[PDB]
Amino acid sequence: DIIIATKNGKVRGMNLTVFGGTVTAFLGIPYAQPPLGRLRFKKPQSLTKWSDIWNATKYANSCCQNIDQSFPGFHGSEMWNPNTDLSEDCLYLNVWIPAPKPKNATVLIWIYGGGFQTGTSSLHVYDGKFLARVERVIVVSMNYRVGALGFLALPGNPEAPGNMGLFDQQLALQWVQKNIAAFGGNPKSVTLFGESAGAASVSLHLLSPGSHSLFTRAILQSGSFNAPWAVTSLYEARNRTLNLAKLTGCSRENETEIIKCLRNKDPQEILLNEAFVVPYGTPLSVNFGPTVDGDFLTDMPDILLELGQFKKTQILVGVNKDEGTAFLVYGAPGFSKDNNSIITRKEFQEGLKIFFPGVSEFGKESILFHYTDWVDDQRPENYREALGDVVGDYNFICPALEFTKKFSEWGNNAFFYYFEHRSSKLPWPEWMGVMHGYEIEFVFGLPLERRDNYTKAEEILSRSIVKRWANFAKYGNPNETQNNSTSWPVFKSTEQKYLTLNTESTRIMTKLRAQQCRFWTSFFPKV
Amino acid sequence: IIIATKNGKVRGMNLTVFGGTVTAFLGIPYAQPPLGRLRFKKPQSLTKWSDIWNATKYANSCCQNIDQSFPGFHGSEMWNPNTDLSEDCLYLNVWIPAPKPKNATVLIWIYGGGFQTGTSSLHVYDGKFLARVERVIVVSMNYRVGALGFLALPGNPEAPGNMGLFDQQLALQWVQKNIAAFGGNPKSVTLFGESAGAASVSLHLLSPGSHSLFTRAILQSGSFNAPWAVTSLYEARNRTLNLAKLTGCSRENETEIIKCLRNKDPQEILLNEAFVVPYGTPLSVNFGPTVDGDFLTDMPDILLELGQFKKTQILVGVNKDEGTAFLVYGAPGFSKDNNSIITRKEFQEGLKIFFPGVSEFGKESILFHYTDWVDDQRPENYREALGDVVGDYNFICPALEFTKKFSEWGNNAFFYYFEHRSSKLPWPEWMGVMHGYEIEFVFGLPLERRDNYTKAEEILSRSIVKRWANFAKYGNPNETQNNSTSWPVFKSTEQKYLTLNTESTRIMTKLRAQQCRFWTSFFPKV
Ligand SMILES: *[C@@H]1O[C@H](CO[C@@H]2O[C@@H](C)[C@@H](O)[C@@H](O)[C@@H]2O)[C@@H](O[C@@H]2O[C@H](CO)[C@@H](O)[C@H](O)[C@H]2NC(C)=O)[C@H](O)[C@H]1NC(C)=O
Ligand SMILES: *[C@@H]1O[C@H](CO[C@H]2O[C@@H](C)[C@@H](O)[C@@H](O)[C@@H]2O)[C@@H](O[C@@H]2O[C@H](CO)[C@@H](O)[C@H](O)[C@H]2NC(C)=O)[C@H](O)[C@H]1NC(C)=O
Ligand SMILES: *[C@@H]1O[C@H](CO[C@H]2O[C@@H](C)[C@@H](O)[C@@H](O)[C@@H]2O)[C@@H](O[C@@H]2O[C@H](CO)[C@@H](O)[C@H](O)[C@H]2NC(C)=O)[C@H](O)[C@H]1NC(C)=O
Ligand SMILES: *[C@@H]1O[C@H](CO[C@H]2O[C@@H](C)[C@@H](O)[C@@H](O)[C@@H]2O)[C@@H](O[C@@H]2O[C@H](CO)[C@@H](O)[C@H](O)[C@H]2NC(C)=O)[C@H](O)[C@H]1NC(C)=O
Ligand SMILES: *[C@@H]1O[C@H](CO[C@H]2O[C@@H](C)[C@@H](O)[C@@H](O)[C@@H]2O)[C@@H](O[C@@H]2O[C@H](CO)[C@@H](O)[C@H](O)[C@H]2NC(C)=O)[C@H](O)[C@H]1NC(C)=O
Ligand SMILES: *[C@@H]1O[C@H](CO)[C@@H](O[C@@H]2O[C@H](CO)[C@@H](O)[C@H](O)[C@H]2NC(C)=O)[C@H](O)[C@H]1NC(C)=O
Ligand SMILES: *[C@@H]1O[C@H](CO)[C@@H](O[C@H]2O[C@H](CO)[C@@H](O)[C@H](O)[C@H]2NC(C)=O)[C@H](O)[C@H]1NC(C)=O
Ligand SMILES: *[C@H]1O[C@H](CO)[C@@H](O[C@@H]2O[C@H](CO)[C@@H](O)[C@H](O)[C@H]2NC(C)=O)[C@H](O)[C@H]1NC(C)=O
Ligand SMILES: *[C@@H]1O[C@H](CO[C@@H]2O[C@@H](C)[C@@H](O)[C@@H](O)[C@@H]2O)[C@@H](O)[C@H](O)[C@H]1NC(C)=O
Ligand SMILES: *[C@@H]1O[C@H](CO)[C@@H](O)[C@H](O)[C@H]1NC(C)=O
Ligand SMILES: *[C@@H]1O[C@H](CO)[C@@H](O)[C@H](O)[C@H]1NC(C)=O
Ligand SMILES: *[C@@H]1O[C@H](CO)[C@@H](O)[C@H](O)[C@H]1NC(C)=O
Ligand SMILES: *[C@@H]1O[C@H](CO)[C@@H](O)[C@H](O)[C@H]1NC(C)=O
Ligand SMILES: *[C@H]1O[C@H](CO)[C@@H](O)[C@H](O)[C@H]1NC(C)=O
Ligand SMILES: *[C@H]1O[C@H](CO)[C@@H](O)[C@H](O)[C@H]1NC(C)=O
Ligand SMILES: [Cl-]
Ligand SMILES: [Cl-]
Ligand SMILES: [Cl-]
Ligand SMILES: [Cl-]
Ligand SMILES: [Cl-]
Repeated sequence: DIIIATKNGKVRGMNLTVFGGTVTAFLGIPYAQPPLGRLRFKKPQSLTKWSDIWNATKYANSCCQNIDQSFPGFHGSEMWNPNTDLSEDCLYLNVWIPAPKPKNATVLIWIYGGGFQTGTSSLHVYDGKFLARVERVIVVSMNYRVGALGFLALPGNPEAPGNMGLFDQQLALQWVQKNIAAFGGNPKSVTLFGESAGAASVSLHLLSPGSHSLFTRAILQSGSFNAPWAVTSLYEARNRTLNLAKLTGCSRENETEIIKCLRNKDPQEILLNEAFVVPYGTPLSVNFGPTVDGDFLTDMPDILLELGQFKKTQILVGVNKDEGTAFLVYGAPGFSKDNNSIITRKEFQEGLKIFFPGVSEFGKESILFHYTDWVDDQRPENYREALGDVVGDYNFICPALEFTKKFSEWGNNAFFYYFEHRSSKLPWPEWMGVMHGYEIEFVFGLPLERRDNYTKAEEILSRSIVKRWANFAKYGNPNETQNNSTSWPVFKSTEQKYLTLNTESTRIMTKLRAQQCRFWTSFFPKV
Repeated sequence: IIIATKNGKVRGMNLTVFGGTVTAFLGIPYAQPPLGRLRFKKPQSLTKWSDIWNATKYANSCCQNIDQSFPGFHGSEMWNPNTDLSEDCLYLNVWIPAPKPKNATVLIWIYGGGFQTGTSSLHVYDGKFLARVERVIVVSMNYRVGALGFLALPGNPEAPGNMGLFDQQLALQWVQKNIAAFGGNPKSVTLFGESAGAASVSLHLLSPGSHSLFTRAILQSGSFNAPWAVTSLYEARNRTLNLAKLTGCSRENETEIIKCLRNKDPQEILLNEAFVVPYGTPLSVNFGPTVDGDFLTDMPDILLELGQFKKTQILVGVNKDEGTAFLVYGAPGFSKDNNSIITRKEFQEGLKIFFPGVSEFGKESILFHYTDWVDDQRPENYREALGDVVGDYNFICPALEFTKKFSEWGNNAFFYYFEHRSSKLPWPEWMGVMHGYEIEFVFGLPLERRDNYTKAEEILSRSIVKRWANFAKYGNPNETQNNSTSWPVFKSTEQKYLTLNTESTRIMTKLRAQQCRFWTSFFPKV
């Protein structure tokens, strides 16, 4: 029998067959009291011992969230939708241990993304069994409250203070500290990693002192807190909370009466009103997300970073080549996943209105000008690809580069990557390229399964990315081998060297899209 | 020796140039003196004189303000007039090879000076070397500048505008009716000029009255589509009424304003021209060409797009550092006597001086486009960016635009880019290859070996002198020497041009295209 004794009771696990070996899996371990009833909108309360044996034998419920039904039956959009039942009772975590049991393994802890409104740790592409089997690490993931139930903010009021989902994550990190040694893990070798809003979450754990003692190193894939979508200002969050009360019939005089009212609404009557709390919303609007709660985050994050008040440790950071294209099919005129999406100069200007609703006409013109210095003005696809780059540069690439730059200047080793490979099984059209979220299966080893119709070069790439990630976790260095391997050099603010990742040639390059990012760092804020 | 003009007889003189002889006629009158009741009117054709005119000395230069910013400094005073000033100034010069030629091509020079200054008798416009070395006839003329040449009340023949342009046209007319008596071919005539003279040349390409008076055109550092080249009818009227206010000539109708301005001492007109525009820059053109309904029937850019101009070959070019000259006449931190290192805040202050009507957003976009440094460390970055802003906007990018549009009508265009800094240049090294300092090479001054030029400068000057004369004679700026690079036509697709310098003359494409894309496709939207 597969049984491990946690400090909240015993828990029973499960054996998995992975590449002629065994991976012991505990799926759905609870880490907090279910945020039901009077605990709705509050920080996670710690758990009390249970008598029996908890059966960590299946994935648990995913936290309440709206679903993406833009393309029913499409694997491209539905692979991100939750694959378990939805419930407010969702604060569970999973653990993958290599077999035979290790004596002191390094732990990788995964924070999924989803714009702080969607996501779940039980998706097929976050399966930690391959990492555990191939690299001998313990892999941990946790479900955390998303949407208004996770990030509703009446700042200073304990009944709904903001950043609950971030505290959800942090309490899972407290569990790993208190419990992972019992499974074979080293609490002193813990690496957080995550993608998109999960990468923004990872970078926020670097700033928050409460998290500092709970992990060793960080990996940020396609996200960081200085992204334009990551953090809501103190009082914009409160004003979206009030608009939600009004939208549900919960506008009261004192705040505790608003929260008391919101607690009697059904989850689905809250979810159906979240989209409306912001007046003109981009396809990248974070309705309810992190805020300066004065508890998890004591100041706006850009200030803490500039003043050097953050955890001093090594970071691995990177972005994909076409981060932006995924968002053009969700509201830009002339874009479909089913045609080649060739657009015109005015269809471009209307695309910019969708993504920059508050920017002036002079500002929207300067953007268009910076992205229209064609190398071949005969190329029809010019405007289709220019708009994807604008969305990609402004929202993901340039902030991640600027975060790495600023972080590197305080004396800790940073590494930057450019993921350039398109999946051979990607369900989306060609014109979208190396999309947001499509390095994850390569990081989690899914191409190592040959039963899965992957190309041999993709297995070699995935095997290489898996080794580099797990080595960065163990040693603070993302090396593959000492010989027959490109040395991945440190990102330094002068040279700004990064490593590209693809099947043809992994190269050391410099100053990724500097001419583009110079626009967003040095001209766009002045507009 | 004496030659018979259709209006009288003129006596010349013999010049010994490089062992040979050049026959010069300096100071032939081509129009009645625009005095008293002819002030502000178009030039009137001249009456015959019975005796002999002695065209043996440079004539009076037209009334104009003098640059006295740097007293005793050759770099500025070499552009000041070197004959006495007077409204009696409509004379011209003629240089002829010796022995007398047969049917020689004529090069007619039109000087610049912002339509405010200039004379044909400057040392750097000496046509004796051009005649000796290439056996061409060289003609230059004086034309009225300032308000005395370009005061405009549109529709009124007492002050119609463009009077200085008609001065030039009447000199071109003189050449058609007299250059044969001298040995020249009236049907082989090439206009060339620099700056305001180049812009003037390009305006003769548009005006129908001038079409039959020349064959080809050379445009050095200037063209009519430059921001400084043409005053709109509105600002021309606002500047004419301001001048009357400043001289006590504010009247109720136009005819009386002109009667009053005709009785003002020339210095009282000259010394008020500076105050007619409130927000001026070092490139301000107080009184210049306008849409007069006569010399220009429409706005020049409209004429250009529509193809209503003289179709012929053109030779067009610019220098590398066109903008520097103007940075020492207003921009803060700049001086001819130090290295003029400036800061980002001082760069923002220079922009305000050259773009006084532009929003802070627009001035920000200029700044941003010119600060993508190749080397972030070099302290000369902002000094080089400002002179590049002034040069690109005012000279380089208009001249490229002109050549593209002109050539698209089936005309052979040739574009050059002058990169040589004169070893004798009196201005500091940071100003580089300044506006106006290719003229010595076009006119053959470095061919005088007793002059402190370098050997390479003599070689370079001979190449340009040859290419220029060949373009006039044949329509192709080829050089006869075997080792010379072949000069291709400028066309809209490939946009090929020829660099000029001592080292090696290359052939390049799309000159400064990245900078000029700002000035054509984004700046008119701020
Ligand atoms: C705070 O937010 C309010 C939002 O009021 C709105 O009402 C909600 C119920 C929801 O329907 C939102 O989409 C609405 O925008 C801002 O209010 C603005 O001014 C009036 C006031 O009600 C509103 O009708 C306008 O639509 C809002 N303006 C815009 C441009 O949408 C308010 O400005 C925000 N800030 C502050 C300080 O209160
Ligand atoms: C050593 O192994 C290489 C594989 O490794 C490459 O891996 C990249 C991540 C990067 O670090 C790079 O510097 C490094 O060279 C083998 O080379 C490959 O060889 C096969 C043929 O067997 C080719 O089909 C592959 O395209 C090629 N991959 C390349 C060049 O990236 C090779 O087995 C071995 N080479 C030597 C010299 O020992
Ligand atoms: C332009 O105006 C001049 C003069 O303007 C005169 O207008 C009058 C109303 C009056 O206020 C007077 O003080 C002012 O000077 C005209 O010349 C004038 O012609 C009239 C004959 O009709 C004479 O009686 C005036 O003495 C004479 N004035 C002068 C100064 O000579 C002129 O005719 C007029 N022309 C046009 C086209 O408007
Ligand atoms: C058209 O001309 C008017 C008249 O302006 C004055 O400017 C002085 C320097 C001087 O030449 C004087 O003789 C002349 O009267 C211009 O008007 C001025 O505009 C500025 C704003 O830029 C105001 O501050 C002034 O008060 C105003 N003056 C007057 C008398 O109204 C006007 O700007 C000009 N327009 C154009 C497009 O050139
Ligand atoms: C070519 O240069 C010589 C002298 O070379 C330079 O020497 C410098 C110290 C300075 O004097 C500078 O002016 C000069 O250019 C010129 O010869 C001298 O010119 C001055 C007047 O400018 C006469 O007074 C001298 O007698 C004369 N000869 C000397 C000093 O030996 C010469 O004029 C010049 N040529 C041209 C065309 O500029
Ligand atoms: C990757 O690089 C690290 C160095 O950053 C290597 O680390 C050492 O690893 C061994 C275990 O094999 C330890 O016993 C040492 O104490 C480590 N030293 C340091 C300074 O980190 C690691 O072995 C390398 N891995 C590969 C596959 O080359
Ligand atoms: C697991 O590895 C850690 C080291 O990461 C071991 O801890 C020791 O070394 C730490 C730093 O290198 C220090 O904290 C201590 O020296 C020590 N840790 C203690 C005393 O808690 C840890 O013992 C290992 N556990 C095993 C091998 O079972
Ligand atoms: C799960 O699989 C593991 C390994 O495949 C089983 O446990 C091991 O079984 C092997 C062979 O029977 C023994 O040599 C090891 O000593 C066992 N390890 C431990 C820790 O017991 C285990 O029986 C399987 N679980 C089941 C069948 O429930
Ligand atoms: C967990 O499941 C228990 C029964 O499952 C089984 O019995 C044990 C002894 C093992 O043999 C296991 O493989 C079987 O599947 C329940 O009795 C128990 O109540 C469950 N736990 C909870 C918390 O409900
Ligand atoms: C130069 O001088 C005389 C002067 O009459 C002129 O006619 C002739 O061209 C020249 N003399 C020669 C060439 O002997
Ligand atoms: C014409 O020029 C000659 C040349 O010296 C001179 O002798 C003669 O007096 C001049 N005639 C005039 C000025 O009438
Ligand atoms: C030269 O002059 C003659 C004189 O009649 C004229 O016919 C001819 O057209 C002119 N041009 C050339 C190129 O000969
Ligand atoms: C250059 O000289 C000018 C005028 O004397 C002065 O205003 C400027 O500050 C000086 N700059 C430098 C760098 O010497
Ligand atoms: C494809 O998407 C929609 C049609 O469903 C349309 O708006 C768009 O123009 C199409 N693209 C084409 C025809 O290129
Ligand atoms: C250039 O001059 C004319 C014009 O084409 C021509 O007769 C001559 O052969 C050309 N010479 C060279 C070297 O191109
Ligand atoms: Cl996602
Ligand atoms: Cl395509
Ligand atoms: Cl000049
Ligand atoms: Cl003007
Ligand atoms: Cl007078």
